[PDB]
Amino acid sequence: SSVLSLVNFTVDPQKAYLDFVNAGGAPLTNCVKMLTPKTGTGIAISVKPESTADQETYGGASVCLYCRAHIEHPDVSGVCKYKGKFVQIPAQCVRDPVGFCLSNTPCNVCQYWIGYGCNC
Amino acid sequence: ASADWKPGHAMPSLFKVQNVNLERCELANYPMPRGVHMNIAKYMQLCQYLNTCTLAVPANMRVIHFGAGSDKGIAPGTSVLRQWLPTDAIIIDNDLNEFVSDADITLFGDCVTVRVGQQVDLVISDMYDPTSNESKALFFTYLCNLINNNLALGGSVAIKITEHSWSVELYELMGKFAWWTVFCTNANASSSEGFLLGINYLGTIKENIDGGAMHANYIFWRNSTPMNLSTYSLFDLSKFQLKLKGTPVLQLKESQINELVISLLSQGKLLIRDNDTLSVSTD
Ligand SMILES: C[S@@+](CC[C@H](N)C(=O)[O-])C[C@H]1O[C@@H](n2cnc3c(N)ncnc32)[C@H](O)[C@@H]1O
Ligand SMILES: [Zn+2]
Ligand SMILES: [Zn+2]
Repeated sequence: SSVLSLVNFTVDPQKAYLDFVNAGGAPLTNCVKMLTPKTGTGIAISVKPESTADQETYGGASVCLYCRAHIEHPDVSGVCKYKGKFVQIPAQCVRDPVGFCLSNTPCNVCQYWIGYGCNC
Repeated sequence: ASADWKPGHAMPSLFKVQNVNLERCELANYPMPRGVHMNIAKYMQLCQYLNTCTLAVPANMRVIHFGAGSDKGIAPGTSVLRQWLPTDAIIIDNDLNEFVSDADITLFGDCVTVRVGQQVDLVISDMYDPTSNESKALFFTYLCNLINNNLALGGSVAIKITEHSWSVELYELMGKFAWWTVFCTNANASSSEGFLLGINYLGTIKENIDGGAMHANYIFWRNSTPMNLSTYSLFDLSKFQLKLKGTPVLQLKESQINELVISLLSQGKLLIRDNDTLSVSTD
Protein backbone atom coordinates (compact mmCIF):
# COMPACT_ATOMS: atom_id res chain seq x y z
CA SER A 1 0.00 0.00 0.00
CA SER A 2 3.08 2.15 -0.18
CA VAL A 3 3.68 1.74 -3.91
CA LEU A 4 -0.08 2.09 -4.52
CA SER A 5 0.12 5.46 -2.77
CA LEU A 6 3.19 6.41 -4.80
CA VAL A 7 1.72 5.92 -8.28
CA ASN A 8 -1.13 8.31 -7.27
CA PHE A 9 1.19 11.27 -6.53
CA THR A 10 2.56 11.32 -10.10
CA VAL A 11 1.80 11.99 -13.75
CA ASP A 12 3.72 8.89 -15.02
CA PRO A 13 2.60 5.91 -12.90
CA GLN A 14 4.44 3.38 -15.05
CA LYS A 15 7.79 5.11 -14.50
CA ALA A 16 7.13 5.63 -10.79
CA TYR A 17 6.35 1.94 -10.21
CA LEU A 18 9.36 0.80 -12.22
CA ASP A 19 11.77 3.27 -10.54
CA PHE A 20 10.37 2.22 -7.17
CA VAL A 21 11.01 -1.52 -7.67
CA ASN A 22 14.29 -0.83 -9.45
CA ALA A 23 15.54 0.86 -6.25
CA GLY A 24 14.57 -2.03 -3.97
CA GLY A 25 10.89 -1.26 -3.38
CA ALA A 26 8.70 -4.24 -2.64
CA PRO A 27 6.76 -5.47 -5.70
CA LEU A 28 3.02 -5.19 -5.56
CA THR A 29 1.74 -8.35 -3.90
CA ASN A 30 -1.50 -10.32 -4.18
CA CYS A 31 -1.39 -10.82 -7.91
CA VAL A 32 -3.93 -13.60 -8.54
CA LYS A 33 -1.81 -16.56 -9.70
CA MET A 34 -3.94 -19.38 -11.21
CA LEU A 35 -3.36 -23.15 -11.20
CA THR A 36 -3.24 -24.38 -14.78
CA PRO A 37 -2.25 -27.41 -16.82
CA LYS A 38 1.01 -26.06 -18.09
CA THR A 39 0.03 -27.13 -21.62
CA GLY A 40 -0.97 -23.79 -23.16
CA THR A 41 0.31 -21.98 -26.24
CA GLY A 42 2.32 -19.51 -24.16
CA ILE A 43 0.94 -16.27 -25.67
CA ALA A 44 1.11 -13.16 -23.48
CA ILE A 45 -2.62 -12.42 -22.92
CA SER A 46 -5.49 -14.81 -23.54
CA VAL A 47 -9.15 -15.68 -22.98
CA LYS A 48 -8.18 -18.77 -20.98
CA PRO A 49 -4.93 -19.73 -19.24
CA GLU A 50 -2.28 -20.45 -21.86
CA SER A 51 0.82 -20.92 -19.73
CA THR A 52 3.61 -23.26 -20.84
CA ALA A 53 5.86 -25.22 -18.48
CA ASP A 54 8.08 -22.10 -18.43
CA GLN A 55 5.38 -19.69 -17.28
CA GLU A 56 2.70 -18.87 -14.72
CA THR A 57 -0.77 -17.49 -15.44
CA TYR A 58 -2.33 -14.54 -13.60
CA GLY A 59 -5.80 -13.08 -13.59
CA GLY A 60 -5.40 -10.03 -15.79
CA ALA A 61 -6.87 -7.31 -13.60
CA SER A 62 -4.64 -8.29 -10.65
CA VAL A 63 -1.46 -7.66 -12.64
CA CYS A 64 -2.55 -4.36 -14.18
CA LEU A 65 -1.09 -1.35 -12.32
CA TYR A 66 -3.90 0.90 -13.52
CA CYS A 67 -6.56 -1.52 -12.26
CA ARG A 68 -4.84 -2.16 -8.89
CA ALA A 69 -4.27 1.54 -8.17
CA HIS A 70 -7.74 2.54 -9.43
CA ILE A 71 -6.29 5.13 -11.84
CA GLU A 72 -7.07 6.03 -15.45
CA HIS A 73 -5.95 3.49 -18.03
CA PRO A 74 -3.54 4.92 -20.64
CA ASP A 75 -5.09 3.00 -23.53
CA VAL A 76 -6.56 5.32 -26.14
CA SER A 77 -9.81 3.34 -26.07
CA GLY A 78 -10.01 3.67 -22.27
CA VAL A 79 -10.29 -0.13 -22.17
CA CYS A 80 -7.87 -2.27 -20.18
CA LYS A 81 -5.87 -4.83 -22.15
CA TYR A 82 -5.65 -7.32 -19.23
CA LYS A 83 -8.87 -7.10 -17.28
CA GLY A 84 -11.17 -10.07 -17.81
CA LYS A 85 -8.34 -11.97 -19.50
CA PHE A 86 -5.40 -14.10 -18.37
CA VAL A 87 -1.77 -12.93 -18.55
CA GLN A 88 1.15 -15.32 -18.94
CA ILE A 89 4.37 -14.32 -17.12
CA PRO A 90 7.78 -15.99 -17.52
CA ALA A 91 8.46 -18.14 -14.46
CA GLN A 92 11.74 -16.33 -13.86
CA CYS A 93 9.75 -13.09 -13.37
CA VAL A 94 7.21 -14.18 -10.77
CA ARG A 95 8.65 -11.91 -8.08
CA ASP A 96 7.06 -8.85 -9.75
CA PRO A 97 4.35 -9.62 -12.32
CA VAL A 98 3.10 -6.03 -12.35
CA GLY A 99 6.64 -4.84 -13.03
CA PHE A 100 7.10 -7.39 -15.81
CA CYS A 101 3.89 -6.26 -17.51
CA LEU A 102 4.87 -2.57 -17.34
CA SER A 103 8.34 -3.43 -18.68
CA ASN A 104 7.26 -5.40 -21.77
CA THR A 105 4.90 -5.45 -24.76
CA PRO A 106 3.27 -8.24 -26.77
CA CYS A 107 4.05 -8.59 -30.48
CA ASN A 108 1.25 -7.16 -32.56
CA VAL A 109 1.06 -10.03 -35.05
CA CYS A 110 2.35 -13.06 -33.11
CA GLN A 111 0.87 -12.08 -29.66
CA TYR A 112 3.86 -13.48 -27.69
CA TRP A 113 5.96 -11.36 -25.36
CA ILE A 114 8.81 -9.73 -27.25
CA GLY A 115 12.01 -11.27 -25.86
CA TYR A 116 9.93 -14.00 -24.18
CA GLY A 117 8.51 -16.16 -26.97
CA CYS A 118 8.05 -13.94 -30.03
CA ASN A 119 10.01 -15.62 -32.84
CA CYS A 120 9.40 -12.84 -35.38
CA ALA B 1 -7.25 -42.07 0.71
CA SER B 2 -9.61 -41.92 -2.31
CA ALA B 3 -11.46 -38.98 -0.83
CA ASP B 4 -8.23 -36.99 -0.64
CA TRP B 5 -8.15 -37.08 -4.43
CA LYS B 6 -11.74 -35.84 -4.74
CA PRO B 7 -12.43 -32.08 -4.58
CA GLY B 8 -14.28 -32.47 -1.25
CA HIS B 9 -17.21 -34.21 0.47
CA ALA B 10 -20.95 -33.91 -0.25
CA MET B 11 -23.51 -34.43 2.51
CA PRO B 12 -25.03 -37.93 2.07
CA SER B 13 -28.64 -38.85 2.34
CA LEU B 14 -27.58 -40.94 5.38
CA PHE B 15 -27.41 -37.62 7.27
CA LYS B 16 -30.12 -35.75 5.41
CA VAL B 17 -32.74 -38.15 6.88
CA GLN B 18 -31.65 -37.90 10.53
CA ASN B 19 -33.59 -36.19 13.31
CA VAL B 20 -31.31 -34.67 15.94
CA ASN B 21 -30.82 -31.49 17.92
CA LEU B 22 -28.55 -28.72 16.76
CA GLU B 23 -25.19 -29.23 18.55
CA ARG B 24 -21.90 -27.34 18.52
CA CYS B 25 -19.65 -28.07 15.57
CA GLU B 26 -16.47 -29.79 16.84
CA LEU B 27 -13.91 -30.55 14.11
CA ALA B 28 -10.73 -32.44 14.97
CA ASN B 29 -8.44 -30.45 12.64
CA TYR B 30 -9.86 -26.91 13.13
CA PRO B 31 -3.22 -25.48 6.43
CA MET B 32 -1.98 -26.82 3.13
CA PRO B 33 -0.55 -23.99 0.99
CA ARG B 34 -0.38 -23.96 -2.79
CA GLY B 35 1.57 -20.78 -3.69
CA VAL B 36 -1.72 -19.25 -4.80
CA HIS B 37 -4.44 -17.69 -2.62
CA MET B 38 -6.34 -20.34 -0.65
CA ASN B 39 -9.59 -19.24 -2.34
CA ILE B 40 -8.06 -20.32 -5.66
CA ALA B 41 -8.05 -23.90 -4.41
CA LYS B 42 -11.45 -23.59 -2.71
CA TYR B 43 -13.17 -22.22 -5.78
CA MET B 44 -11.52 -24.70 -8.12
CA GLN B 45 -12.68 -27.57 -5.92
CA LEU B 46 -16.23 -26.22 -5.87
CA CYS B 47 -16.03 -25.99 -9.66
CA GLN B 48 -14.66 -29.53 -9.89
CA TYR B 49 -17.66 -30.78 -7.89
CA LEU B 50 -20.08 -28.78 -10.05
CA ASN B 51 -18.46 -30.43 -13.09
CA THR B 52 -20.03 -33.69 -11.79
CA CYS B 53 -23.47 -32.09 -11.44
CA THR B 54 -26.09 -31.64 -14.20
CA LEU B 55 -25.56 -27.89 -14.56
CA ALA B 56 -27.28 -26.04 -17.39
CA VAL B 57 -24.56 -24.40 -19.52
CA PRO B 58 -26.11 -22.24 -22.28
CA ALA B 59 -24.57 -19.76 -24.66
CA ASN B 60 -24.21 -16.31 -23.02
CA MET B 61 -24.48 -18.06 -19.61
CA ARG B 62 -25.63 -15.64 -16.86
CA VAL B 63 -23.55 -15.95 -13.69
CA ILE B 64 -23.72 -13.73 -10.59
CA HIS B 65 -21.05 -13.98 -7.91
CA PHE B 66 -21.82 -12.32 -4.56
CA GLY B 67 -19.16 -11.71 -1.89
CA ALA B 68 -16.48 -11.71 -4.61
CA GLY B 69 -14.14 -9.26 -2.88
CA SER B 70 -11.51 -9.64 -0.20
CA ASP B 71 -9.60 -7.46 2.26
CA LYS B 72 -6.80 -7.53 -0.34
CA GLY B 73 -9.01 -5.77 -2.89
CA ILE B 74 -8.78 -8.63 -5.43
CA ALA B 75 -11.17 -11.46 -6.40
CA PRO B 76 -9.50 -14.85 -6.76
CA GLY B 77 -12.84 -16.73 -6.97
CA THR B 78 -13.99 -14.54 -9.86
CA SER B 79 -10.81 -15.35 -11.72
CA VAL B 80 -11.40 -19.06 -11.15
CA LEU B 81 -14.93 -18.58 -12.50
CA ARG B 82 -13.45 -16.87 -15.55
CA GLN B 83 -11.09 -19.82 -16.04
CA TRP B 84 -13.87 -22.35 -15.52
CA LEU B 85 -16.90 -20.90 -17.39
CA PRO B 86 -17.35 -20.69 -21.19
CA THR B 87 -15.61 -17.73 -22.77
CA ASP B 88 -18.99 -16.19 -23.64
CA ALA B 89 -20.38 -16.51 -20.08
CA ILE B 90 -21.34 -13.16 -18.54
CA ILE B 91 -19.92 -12.79 -15.01
CA ILE B 92 -21.32 -10.15 -12.68
CA ASP B 93 -19.73 -9.85 -9.29
CA ASN B 94 -20.47 -7.88 -6.15
CA ASP B 95 -19.07 -7.06 -2.76
CA LEU B 96 -19.71 -4.55 -0.03
CA ASN B 97 -16.13 -3.31 -0.46
CA GLU B 98 -14.19 -1.99 -3.40
CA PHE B 99 -12.15 -4.57 -5.31
CA VAL B 100 -10.86 -5.27 -8.81
CA SER B 101 -11.78 -8.39 -10.77
CA ASP B 102 -11.99 -10.13 -14.12
CA ALA B 103 -15.78 -10.01 -14.09
CA ASP B 104 -17.68 -8.48 -16.99
CA ILE B 105 -19.64 -6.30 -14.54
CA THR B 106 -18.51 -5.41 -11.00
CA LEU B 107 -20.94 -3.75 -8.53
CA PHE B 108 -19.84 -2.28 -5.20
CA GLY B 109 -22.14 -2.15 -2.17
CA ASP B 110 -24.59 -4.32 -0.28
CA CYS B 111 -26.00 -7.10 -2.47
CA VAL B 112 -29.50 -5.66 -1.81
CA THR B 113 -28.45 -2.79 -4.09
CA VAL B 114 -27.96 -5.30 -6.93
CA ARG B 115 -30.96 -5.11 -9.27
CA VAL B 116 -31.23 -8.18 -11.48
CA GLY B 117 -33.50 -7.23 -14.36
CA GLN B 118 -33.65 -10.69 -15.95
CA GLN B 119 -33.37 -14.25 -14.60
CA VAL B 120 -29.89 -15.73 -14.26
CA ASP B 121 -28.51 -19.22 -14.74
CA LEU B 122 -26.03 -19.67 -11.89
CA VAL B 123 -25.65 -17.87 -8.53
CA ILE B 124 -22.44 -18.26 -6.51
CA SER B 125 -22.36 -16.63 -3.08
CA ASP B 126 -19.40 -16.42 -0.75
CA MET B 127 -21.05 -13.74 1.35
CA TYR B 128 -20.17 -13.93 5.04
CA ASP B 129 -20.34 -11.34 7.83
CA PRO B 130 -17.48 -12.04 10.28
CA THR B 131 -19.47 -10.51 13.14
CA SER B 132 -27.77 -19.81 20.92
CA ASN B 133 -27.31 -20.59 17.19
CA GLU B 134 -30.49 -19.32 15.57
CA SER B 135 -31.30 -19.06 11.87
CA LYS B 136 -29.83 -15.92 10.40
CA ALA B 137 -31.30 -13.23 8.11
CA LEU B 138 -28.66 -10.80 6.77
CA PHE B 139 -28.08 -11.26 2.98
CA PHE B 140 -29.90 -14.61 3.14
CA THR B 141 -33.23 -12.74 2.81
CA TYR B 142 -32.01 -11.25 -0.47
CA LEU B 143 -30.73 -14.60 -1.77
CA CYS B 144 -33.99 -16.40 -0.96
CA ASN B 145 -36.01 -13.81 -2.84
CA LEU B 146 -33.55 -14.07 -5.75
CA ILE B 147 -34.10 -17.84 -5.95
CA ASN B 148 -37.86 -17.33 -5.99
CA ASN B 149 -37.87 -14.55 -8.63
CA ASN B 150 -34.63 -14.09 -10.56
CA LEU B 151 -33.36 -17.63 -11.17
CA ALA B 152 -34.12 -19.49 -14.43
CA LEU B 153 -35.93 -22.78 -14.26
CA GLY B 154 -33.05 -25.25 -14.62
CA GLY B 155 -30.64 -22.77 -13.01
CA SER B 156 -28.43 -23.63 -10.05
CA VAL B 157 -26.98 -22.00 -6.90
CA ALA B 158 -23.93 -22.53 -4.66
CA ILE B 159 -24.26 -20.58 -1.42
CA LYS B 160 -21.64 -20.45 1.28
CA ILE B 161 -22.84 -21.29 4.78
CA THR B 162 -21.10 -22.11 8.07
CA GLU B 163 -22.01 -23.37 11.52
CA HIS B 164 -23.30 -19.87 12.48
CA SER B 165 -23.97 -18.30 9.04
CA TRP B 166 -27.04 -20.14 7.76
CA SER B 167 -30.75 -19.68 7.04
CA VAL B 168 -33.80 -21.88 7.68
CA GLU B 169 -35.55 -20.54 4.57
CA LEU B 170 -32.57 -21.20 2.32
CA TYR B 171 -32.46 -24.89 3.31
CA GLU B 172 -36.20 -25.14 2.65
CA LEU B 173 -35.72 -23.59 -0.84
CA MET B 174 -33.32 -26.44 -1.68
CA GLY B 175 -36.53 -28.54 -1.89
CA LYS B 176 -37.45 -26.61 -5.06
CA PHE B 177 -34.47 -27.94 -6.99
CA ALA B 178 -34.20 -31.30 -8.71
CA TRP B 179 -31.29 -32.19 -6.38
CA TRP B 180 -29.34 -30.50 -3.57
CA THR B 181 -26.55 -31.12 -1.10
CA VAL B 182 -23.97 -29.37 1.07
CA PHE B 183 -20.47 -29.57 -0.42
CA CYS B 184 -17.29 -29.00 1.67
CA THR B 185 -14.00 -28.48 -0.13
CA ASN B 186 -10.99 -30.54 0.90
CA ALA B 187 -8.97 -27.32 0.77
CA ASN B 188 -10.97 -25.91 3.71
CA ALA B 189 -12.09 -29.18 5.32
CA SER B 190 -11.19 -28.00 8.82
CA SER B 191 -13.81 -25.19 8.68
CA SER B 192 -17.55 -25.66 9.28
CA GLU B 193 -17.95 -23.88 5.90
CA GLY B 194 -19.94 -25.66 3.22
CA PHE B 195 -21.62 -24.68 0.00
CA LEU B 196 -25.31 -25.29 -0.13
CA LEU B 197 -25.89 -26.49 -3.68
CA GLY B 198 -29.25 -26.37 -5.40
CA ILE B 199 -28.96 -28.05 -8.83
CA ASN B 200 -31.66 -27.38 -11.53
CA TYR B 201 -34.36 -25.08 -10.11
CA LEU B 202 -37.92 -26.36 -10.65
CA GLY B 203 -39.98 -23.57 -9.14
CA THR B 204 -42.07 -26.08 -7.21
CA ILE B 205 -41.64 -28.09 -4.01
CA LYS B 206 -40.04 -31.44 -4.74
CA GLU B 207 -38.82 -32.20 -1.20
CA ASN B 208 -40.34 -30.91 2.03
CA ILE B 209 -37.41 -29.80 4.19
CA ASP B 210 -37.39 -28.60 7.79
CA GLY B 211 -34.52 -26.11 7.49
CA GLY B 212 -33.70 -25.95 11.23
CA ALA B 213 -33.58 -29.75 11.47
CA MET B 214 -31.50 -29.99 8.27
CA HIS B 215 -28.82 -27.59 9.56
CA ALA B 216 -28.69 -29.81 12.66
CA ASN B 217 -28.17 -32.78 10.28
CA TYR B 218 -25.40 -30.86 8.50
CA ILE B 219 -23.53 -30.24 11.75
CA PHE B 220 -24.13 -33.88 12.82
CA TRP B 221 -22.56 -34.94 9.51
CA ARG B 222 -19.56 -32.64 9.98
CA ASN B 223 -19.14 -33.92 13.55
CA SER B 224 -19.29 -37.55 12.31
CA THR B 225 -17.02 -37.34 9.26
CA PRO B 226 -13.21 -37.31 9.21
CA MET B 227 -12.06 -34.99 6.43
CA ASN B 228 -8.40 -34.43 5.55
CA LEU B 229 -7.17 -31.12 4.27
CA SER B 230 -6.10 -31.66 0.71
CA THR B 231 -5.60 -30.27 -2.72
CA TYR B 232 -4.64 -33.48 -4.53
CA SER B 233 -7.67 -33.09 -6.81
CA LEU B 234 -5.98 -30.07 -8.43
CA PHE B 235 -3.02 -32.12 -9.75
CA ASP B 236 -4.68 -33.04 -13.04
CA LEU B 237 -6.51 -30.00 -14.39
CA SER B 238 -6.83 -31.43 -17.88
CA LYS B 239 -10.64 -31.60 -17.58
CA PHE B 240 -11.19 -28.58 -15.33
CA GLN B 241 -13.12 -26.33 -17.74
CA LEU B 242 -16.90 -26.43 -17.68
CA LYS B 243 -18.22 -28.64 -20.47
CA LEU B 244 -19.67 -26.55 -23.33
CA LYS B 245 -23.12 -28.10 -23.30
CA GLY B 246 -25.02 -25.59 -25.48
CA THR B 247 -28.03 -25.99 -23.18
CA PRO B 248 -31.15 -24.60 -24.94
CA VAL B 249 -33.05 -21.63 -23.43
CA LEU B 250 -36.82 -21.72 -24.02
CA GLN B 251 -39.61 -19.30 -23.06
CA LEU B 252 -42.71 -21.13 -21.87
CA LYS B 253 -45.87 -20.30 -20.03
CA GLU B 254 -46.33 -22.21 -16.79
CA SER B 255 -49.40 -23.73 -18.43
CA GLN B 256 -47.10 -25.44 -20.95
CA ILE B 257 -44.58 -26.84 -18.45
CA ASN B 258 -45.45 -30.56 -18.64
CA GLU B 259 -43.73 -33.79 -17.61
CA LEU B 260 -41.29 -33.74 -20.55
CA VAL B 261 -40.19 -30.21 -19.68
CA ILE B 262 -39.79 -31.04 -15.98
CA SER B 263 -37.75 -34.10 -16.88
CA LEU B 264 -35.48 -32.00 -19.19
CA LEU B 265 -35.08 -29.30 -16.51
CA SER B 266 -34.22 -31.97 -13.91
CA GLN B 267 -31.56 -33.52 -16.13
CA GLY B 268 -29.67 -30.32 -16.74
CA LYS B 269 -30.77 -30.23 -20.35
CA LEU B 270 -32.96 -27.12 -20.46
CA LEU B 271 -33.33 -23.61 -19.08
CA ILE B 272 -36.60 -21.61 -19.03
CA ARG B 273 -36.21 -17.82 -18.91
CA ASP B 274 -36.20 -14.73 -21.04
CA ASN B 275 -33.60 -14.61 -23.80
CA ASP B 276 -33.28 -10.80 -23.55
CA THR B 277 -30.12 -8.75 -23.15
CA LEU B 278 -29.06 -9.02 -19.53
CA SER B 279 -29.35 -5.76 -17.56
CA VAL B 280 -27.79 -5.94 -14.08
CA SER B 281 -27.19 -2.62 -12.35
CA THR B 282 -26.82 -0.91 -9.00
CA ASP B 283 -29.96 0.74 -7.67
C1 LIG C 1 -14.51 -14.59 2.72
S1 LIG C 1 -14.99 -13.09 1.90
C2 LIG C 1 -14.93 -13.49 0.10
C3 LIG C 1 -13.56 -13.95 -0.43
C4 LIG C 1 -13.75 -13.93 -1.96
N1 LIG C 1 -14.92 -14.70 -2.34
C5 LIG C 1 -12.51 -14.48 -2.68
O1 LIG C 1 -12.65 -14.89 -3.86
O2 LIG C 1 -11.45 -14.41 -2.04
C6 LIG C 1 -16.70 -12.60 2.37
C7 LIG C 1 -17.23 -11.36 1.62
O3 LIG C 1 -18.67 -11.21 1.82
C8 LIG C 1 -18.95 -9.80 1.59
N2 LIG C 1 -20.33 -9.45 2.09
C9 LIG C 1 -20.84 -9.69 3.32
N3 LIG C 1 -22.11 -9.26 3.37
C10 LIG C 1 -22.40 -8.74 2.17
C11 LIG C 1 -23.51 -8.15 1.67
N4 LIG C 1 -24.59 -7.99 2.44
N5 LIG C 1 -23.56 -7.70 0.42
C12 LIG C 1 -22.44 -7.87 -0.40
N6 LIG C 1 -21.29 -8.47 0.11
C13 LIG C 1 -21.30 -8.89 1.39
C14 LIG C 1 -17.84 -9.16 2.49
O4 LIG C 1 -17.65 -7.79 2.13
C15 LIG C 1 -16.58 -10.03 2.23
O5 LIG C 1 -15.73 -9.52 1.23
ZN1 LIG D 1 -6.32 -2.51 -16.03
ZN1 LIG E 1 6.13 -11.83 -32.94
